[PDB]
Amino acid sequence: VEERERIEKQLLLEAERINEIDTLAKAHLSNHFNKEVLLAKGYTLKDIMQAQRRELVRKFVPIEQIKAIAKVSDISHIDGEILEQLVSLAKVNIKLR
Amino acid sequence: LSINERITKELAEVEERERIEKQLLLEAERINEIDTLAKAHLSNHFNKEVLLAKGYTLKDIMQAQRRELVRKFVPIEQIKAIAKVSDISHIDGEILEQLVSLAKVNIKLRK
Amino acid sequence: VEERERIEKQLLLEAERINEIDTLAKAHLSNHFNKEVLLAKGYTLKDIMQAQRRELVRKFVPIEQIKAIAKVSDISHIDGEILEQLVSLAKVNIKLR
Amino acid sequence: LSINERITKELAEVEERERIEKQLLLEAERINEIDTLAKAHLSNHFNKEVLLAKGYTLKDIMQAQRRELVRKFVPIEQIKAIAKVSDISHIDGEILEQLVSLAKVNIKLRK
Amino acid sequence: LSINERITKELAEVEERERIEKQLLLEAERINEIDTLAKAHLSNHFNKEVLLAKGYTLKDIMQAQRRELVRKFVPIEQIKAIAKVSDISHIDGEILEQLVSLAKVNIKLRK
Amino acid sequence: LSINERITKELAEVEERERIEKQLLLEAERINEIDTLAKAHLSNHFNKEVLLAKGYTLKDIMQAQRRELVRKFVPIEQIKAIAKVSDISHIDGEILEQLVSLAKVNIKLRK
Repeated sequence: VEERERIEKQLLLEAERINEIDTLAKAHLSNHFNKEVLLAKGYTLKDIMQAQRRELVRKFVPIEQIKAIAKVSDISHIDGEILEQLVSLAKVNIKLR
Repeated sequence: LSINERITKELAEVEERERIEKQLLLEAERINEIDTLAKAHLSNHFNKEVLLAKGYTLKDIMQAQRRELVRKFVPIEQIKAIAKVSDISHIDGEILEQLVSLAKVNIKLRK
Repeated sequence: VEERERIEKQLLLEAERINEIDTLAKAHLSNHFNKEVLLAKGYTLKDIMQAQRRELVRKFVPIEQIKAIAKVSDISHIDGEILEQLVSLAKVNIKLR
Repeated sequence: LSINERITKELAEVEERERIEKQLLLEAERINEIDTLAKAHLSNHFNKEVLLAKGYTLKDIMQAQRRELVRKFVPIEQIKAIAKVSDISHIDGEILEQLVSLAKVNIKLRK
Repeated sequence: LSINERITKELAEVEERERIEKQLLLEAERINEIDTLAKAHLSNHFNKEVLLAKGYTLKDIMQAQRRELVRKFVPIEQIKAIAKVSDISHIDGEILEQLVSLAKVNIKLRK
Repeated sequence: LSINERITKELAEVEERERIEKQLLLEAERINEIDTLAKAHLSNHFNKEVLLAKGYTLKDIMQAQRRELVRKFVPIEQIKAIAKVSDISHIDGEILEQLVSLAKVNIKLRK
């Protein structure tokens, strides 16, 4: 049952990450990308989170840094470790902002 | 071995040689970019001649210049974000390539 | 895989040599012998590099050294490490120039 | 032709061997300098003549003279710190060259 | 693979791990010596905390402290004759170990 | 054998003797060129008479004269471009021929 306990630990970790991302995105980007309206438009939870992350990058991380770390100007398909780097860069930019 | 096999082998060999040629051009461009960045933004102590005299491989010279450019231009929080850590002691590689693209971005915005 | 690693090392070495040759040839000879226009005219990369080297010899290395060290006045067919000697002499000439 | 340039490479390698001959000559000069150090700072019993009579190789004579000079001039604290060990009996080599350099410095400052 | 081969492989593995452990302990003691020398003989501005904040590797901190200690204690003639040059900026290594040993005994004789 | 075997043998023997004669003429021209160069550009102490009295082979005389001519005319900026090191004390052959050709060019442009 400790396997399920650790699974629940990881669930709590990603839930906290999602909550933090949503809380900062609501105050930073817009309310058009709210979880409720995105779900109504028909996007899965992970798709909503990654779209919010990409918007956070496009807001805080300027497009030059975007293409610098993402190695491609379009964040449409860079998702993964590069996307995590970019969202941490967005966190850094808002920290220094 | 029929004619279709002969032609496809010949074209595959030609395309492989052309791809190797493109790789040579890309590596030449990388060398030019590293030399220009080292001459423009980094100190004379990190020159290829003195590094080779100290006994470092060419790739080691490239990654050392890249790391110095990242530390000079890329702020430490940006490093903690992209590299996911502060220390660039062993971060050399494609993450370092992203970080040096960031360094060139920083010099473009700094000019 | 270390065989392919050393092959890539040799690729890097020749790429660096091509870089040095190009960075001096563009500023020394002309824009007519640019890599793009030569490729459009239809010359392979090795042919382009050897033609540029021969032009470098014809610009810096004097004809007496061409007909004495390389034994032929025409650099059209002398290619090899004799061409290496000629381009080294051209490097010395441009260094003293 | 290809033969001309390959023979050029051959004689360039001969030229490198000539440089090896020069560095051999430089090593011989270092040998005579160590001999002068041994005469100036060590007992007559450690002379090359008596050591050869006892039957020791020339390199053995040089390393014995170097070890004795290090023990005489370089204090044992530096000796221990440098060799990472107190004993010099198995420290012949580049570390020994560094130690005899330190001994030369010690006699220079002593004078 | 016979019994003797098994025993020799096991013994070699054990000895290798023991040597690695000894190397770790030696690095520990080296970190000690750098820390104590920096605290006792060098200014607060060269502390590991502030140097790491400025963004220097641990090895860079160690060699910088060593070079500063050598300049502070070891005289310039001694430097010029040990390292064969006045500048210590490119003498990190075994010769740096020699200069820092000379400083270590210099402070002992100063006391 | 049919007569065609000698139609090639008879001609081969004559051609071999003709090539040997041409080689003898080439050697004579080489000796004449060495004599002229030694008389014109090198000191009297390097004359064939005094060198033979000191007991050196004719080929040794030729290579010594060539080496002295190379050192006198060809500067190090080409000696290290062809032989790759400055001195040619033990170096002669194809690089020596290239260097004496370069020295002939050098004296021609000097005049």
